[PDB]
Amino acid sequence: MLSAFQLENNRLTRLEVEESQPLVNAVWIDLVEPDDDERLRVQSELGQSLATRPELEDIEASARFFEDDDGLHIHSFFFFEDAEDHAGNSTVAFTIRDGRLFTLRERELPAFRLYRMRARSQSMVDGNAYELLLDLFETKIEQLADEIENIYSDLEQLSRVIMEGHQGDEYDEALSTLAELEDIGWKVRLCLMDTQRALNFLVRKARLPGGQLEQAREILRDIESLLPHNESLFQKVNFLMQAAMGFINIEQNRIIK
Amino acid sequence: MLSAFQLENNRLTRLEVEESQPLVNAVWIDLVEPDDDERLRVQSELGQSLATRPELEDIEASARFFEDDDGLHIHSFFFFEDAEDHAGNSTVAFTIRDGRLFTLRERELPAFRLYRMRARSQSMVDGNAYELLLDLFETKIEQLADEIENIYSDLEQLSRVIMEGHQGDEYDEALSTLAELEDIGWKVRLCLMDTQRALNFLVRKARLPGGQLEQAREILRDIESLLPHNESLFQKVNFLMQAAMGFINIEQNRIIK
Amino acid sequence: MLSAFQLENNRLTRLEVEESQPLVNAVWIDLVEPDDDERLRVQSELGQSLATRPELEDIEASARFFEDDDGLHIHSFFFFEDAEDHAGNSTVAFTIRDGRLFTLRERELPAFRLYRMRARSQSMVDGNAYELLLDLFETKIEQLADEIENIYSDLEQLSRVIMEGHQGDEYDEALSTLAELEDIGWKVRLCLMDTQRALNFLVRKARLPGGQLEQAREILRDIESLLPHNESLFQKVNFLMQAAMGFINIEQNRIIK
Amino acid sequence: MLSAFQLENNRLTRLEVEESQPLVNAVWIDLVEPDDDERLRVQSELGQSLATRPELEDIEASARFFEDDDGLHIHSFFFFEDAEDHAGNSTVAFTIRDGRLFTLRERELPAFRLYRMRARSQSMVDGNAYELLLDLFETKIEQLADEIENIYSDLEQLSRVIMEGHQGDEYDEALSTLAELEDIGWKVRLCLMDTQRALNFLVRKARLPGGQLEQAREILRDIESLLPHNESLFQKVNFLMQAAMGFINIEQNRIIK
Amino acid sequence: MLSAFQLENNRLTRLEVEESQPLVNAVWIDLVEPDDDERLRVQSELGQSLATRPELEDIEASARFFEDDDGLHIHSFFFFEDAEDHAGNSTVAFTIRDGRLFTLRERELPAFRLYRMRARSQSMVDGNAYELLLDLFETKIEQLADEIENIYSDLEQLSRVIMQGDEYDEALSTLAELEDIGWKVRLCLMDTQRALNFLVRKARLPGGQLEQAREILRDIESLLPHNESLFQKVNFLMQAAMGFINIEQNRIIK
Ligand SMILES: [Mg+2]
Ligand SMILES: [Mg+2]
Ligand SMILES: [Mg+2]
Ligand SMILES: [Mg+2]
Ligand SMILES: [Mg+2]
Ligand SMILES: [Mg+2]
Repeated sequence: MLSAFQLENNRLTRLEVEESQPLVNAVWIDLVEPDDDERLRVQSELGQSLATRPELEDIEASARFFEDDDGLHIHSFFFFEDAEDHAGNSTVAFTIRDGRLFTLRERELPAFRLYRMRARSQSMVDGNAYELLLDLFETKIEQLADEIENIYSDLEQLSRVIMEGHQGDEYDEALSTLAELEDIGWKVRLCLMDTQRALNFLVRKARLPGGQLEQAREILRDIESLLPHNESLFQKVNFLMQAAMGFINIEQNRIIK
Repeated sequence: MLSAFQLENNRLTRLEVEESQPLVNAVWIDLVEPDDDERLRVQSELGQSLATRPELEDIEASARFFEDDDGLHIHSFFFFEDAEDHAGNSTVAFTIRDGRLFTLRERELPAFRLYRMRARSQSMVDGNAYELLLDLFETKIEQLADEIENIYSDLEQLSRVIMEGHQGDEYDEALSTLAELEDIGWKVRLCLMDTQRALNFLVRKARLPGGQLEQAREILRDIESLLPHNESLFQKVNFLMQAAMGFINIEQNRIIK
Repeated sequence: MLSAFQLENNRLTRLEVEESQPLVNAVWIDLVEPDDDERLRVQSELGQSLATRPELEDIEASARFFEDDDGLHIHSFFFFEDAEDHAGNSTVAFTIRDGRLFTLRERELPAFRLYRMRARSQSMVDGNAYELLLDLFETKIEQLADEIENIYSDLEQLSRVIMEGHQGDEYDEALSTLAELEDIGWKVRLCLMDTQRALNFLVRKARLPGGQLEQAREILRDIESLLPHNESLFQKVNFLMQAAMGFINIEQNRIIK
Repeated sequence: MLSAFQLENNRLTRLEVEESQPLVNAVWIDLVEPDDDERLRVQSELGQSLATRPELEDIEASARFFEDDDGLHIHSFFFFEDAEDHAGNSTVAFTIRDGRLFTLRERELPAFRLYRMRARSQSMVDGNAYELLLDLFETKIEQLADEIENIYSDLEQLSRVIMEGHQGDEYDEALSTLAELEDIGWKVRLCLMDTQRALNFLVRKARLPGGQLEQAREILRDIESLLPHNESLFQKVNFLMQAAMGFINIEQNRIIK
Repeated sequence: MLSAFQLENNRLTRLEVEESQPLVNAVWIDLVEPDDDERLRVQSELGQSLATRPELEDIEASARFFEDDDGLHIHSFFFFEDAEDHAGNSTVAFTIRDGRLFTLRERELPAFRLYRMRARSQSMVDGNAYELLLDLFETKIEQLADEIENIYSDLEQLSRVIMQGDEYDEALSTLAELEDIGWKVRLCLMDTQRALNFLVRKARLPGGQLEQAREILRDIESLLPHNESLFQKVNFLMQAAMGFINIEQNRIIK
């Protein structure tokens, strides 16, 4: 799946690619699960080699944040929910070269789907690959903050089930919920920590235009403010786990009598 | 619910608003669950758009602490107890523009009720929106310190109940109490951490008059001194939880014999 | 209970007060649970208002370490054991004004009782309110170190009971002891952390004579050296708790067979 | 087992040693479980004493990272899996002297086997003992990152077994798996922490050619980026352990009824 | 028990003290559980008052690392095993005054026995009280590292045991014994670290000694993390075992 976009008065406009062949006009090429036809197309029409599937699995800093003849690379985790409502992080490879952004990903993602909806009716400022990459990160952070906001309200409800329920039915269900919330928080944190590394890397490496620099700093400031929330949930979740076991042991004593 | 206040020799005096229409004389406009009539009134009489309900839910730094054409914004958690004695944090949107403070909130709050009682018979110093915002924060911290002081004495009593035990139904009751105290501490900490971000933001952003700057620093110094107390209570609470489970297991062994 | 002391060749000498009325000659006035007669006496004979009972309950920094027209104030936790051998921390309000020290406290305290015994036959160096305040702190630290030393030996003995006992009688008793030791350590730590704040405050605030400054630094160095011991005991205590539960579960399995 | 290598246009080429005796041409001598014949050979043909078996067991810094008349020594843990699929760390003694690298090890190791396979068809840059040592470390890190990547996917699967399963068969198996994953992470961390010390030592000690210095820094940057992942897995593992016990206690209550 | 040593070409040689009375020639006086005769002897023959029994119990920095008219004092924990193989830390009072080292201790200790064995047949470098004190510390650290090395291999074996029986009472006991050793090893390290930081700032240590002290500090910095790593493992194993016991209990009930 190849989509391509070009700039028209600081507005991202979707190029037609199946028909209008010239990719050279694009500022952003976005690949989703691309076949070897789409990869070869990008290879010949632009200069661009793209990361292979197994190289997006690598977690080492030097494998994720680096510069080479193929440009500036940032591999970042993006958060999503699979078909059965289970959280995950999918790695996305960002590459910037000759003022163009390339995004390569294994799947559809809510930050991208959201950015693209908005991009249809919203001007960029400086209008360049770096602003665009940071815009995708801004959107990612906005969505992680929503996730956290939801863990809070779910944990609030679940806290009351744990104080007020005693049946076994309500309690199997409670530990499962707790475990699902821990997992989301955990994945959210991986997502934040990685974005944070990525942004620190760019601040030191790219000659980011000054408008971009402030933007990146704003994003770093948001991450600094969400991480503590993450840690706060893990304390609550662990405490609730402990309390439940307490209630189960008390119940068991009742039963034995 | 719209209340408005004005200054008379550095004393906050309540304006009559249902009758005396001129709001322009007010230094502080305080809205509680305002209908669209009250919002429109503020909009036309002063320049002021106010945050919507869903924007007070956003927890990201950039959504809470920011400057724009509508002024300087600080969204801060305030602590309260709902009808059934369950702790919570309610977000309050502070806005300062043209030397006036606007507070927008979802509910009545004890810090506000307390500040207002005192404001009746107590002079301000410099007499301005920034002092006023910091006064509300001073008051908030004073109350969070009281909360913590109370968790201490409650935990002290509950500690003794747990050493006797010697179980039914003194022990169901003991874990419930523990769990209520953990939750208050937890919510107190969120409240402190957020006030701390807000105050760090203001120290860097507003041209705070020097009298205000010291005031802000004093409040930050207090938060620095309360956070450790918070962390201390979690250690105790977690240990007590562990001990109780110990006593329950010992009891269970007795029963089985 | 009002006692007063005066200096005679750098020696603190108890000046009889029921008879010899002139309090002006005293360097140190020490009140324990003073009635309104003793408070009024200090108020009229010296310039001195004294903190009320509820103000000694406040735990925020600005309520404990501050300067005002009534002088320099330090409120510090002191460690003690109540009638039923339960550890506690009692707040003592220190005030220095016009070269005189005022101590106000709710109860007898072992540091004070000890300092006073020694003061009968021991010269001070510079002979002033600040030295005197730091001497009381030195004594406090000496006693907290003794507490910790004792938690170690008690925990050593209890460690052996936990490996070698199996009866239920010996194990109720073991968890209780553990819980008692955790509580002492916990209260010791609060006592240290607070003294540490107090001393940091003085180092920056009072024009401490240079002999006093070194003294304060020595005390801070001691606290830096006791805090780690405190943290070490919590690890042990927690581990022992876990082991005991292990033994109880093993025992329970034996019983069921 | 003695292997030796020499440089030919920055390409490591395996010398024949059973036949072609001259070892003086080698840049790298690699010993695996060497007999006293192979040790004596290295001793006489080059100047080189080699660490004894018990000296590779010493874990203090001064025993692992040091310079002496026999050259520059680095003893580093390398990760492996024994015959029964149990993780372990084997110490390898690196020595550099007169532009030659000596590696002494107790066993075959996957980093070495991998480096050697690649070395057959891949040019070095500067072509020296220090580059070579850092290449082996680069390889080691690449493999530790693979390990961590695998703990993640295994923990992902195991997380779902723990939420969905009730049978005892699936749960014995689940704790065992958890315990195996904890042990790998644990050993991976020891391996990283030690490599980190080693590289910090070299950065301060060897006159590393500038191309090597950047290489070492790149490796340090990767370790800084993997350690947090390690800590993240322990939190998950510990939580899952707790949850499982919860489910077992719930099951036990069912059984008793 | 009074032993005394003197220097002969940078070699520590044991003086005869029951017979050859002159103590003034000694560089190192080592007392173990000394009676008031041996204390008075040191008091009169040299200038030296020695710490009392209860003052070696004090754990406050100011009670352990300090300078006064009786010289430079360092009280440090040393690791040992009592008669029933139970780990402990015994405080040793080091005092340096007029180029002489005094050690006062409650008991025999393996670092001291080891140092003395070696001191027979091994030259010192600069040959002074400060080198001698640091040599005793070097030896102490060498032994703590051995302890940790052993907790590792024991924990490795015990890990496998933990993956019906009488084997499980035994396993928790072993775990608890290993936790205790690690714990005591840490106390020993943390204290030595405080002592060495104190000396670096306080004594006019000759430059050869300064590097020596820094080497020792570097070793401690490298052992402490190992200590913390073992507690994580030990705590986890404890948790796992309880898991297995609960699973077993469920089997039984069925
Ligand atoms: Mg890889
Ligand atoms: Mg949102
Ligand atoms: Mg636990
Ligand atoms: Mg208060
Ligand atoms: Mg050794
Ligand atoms: Mg003492």
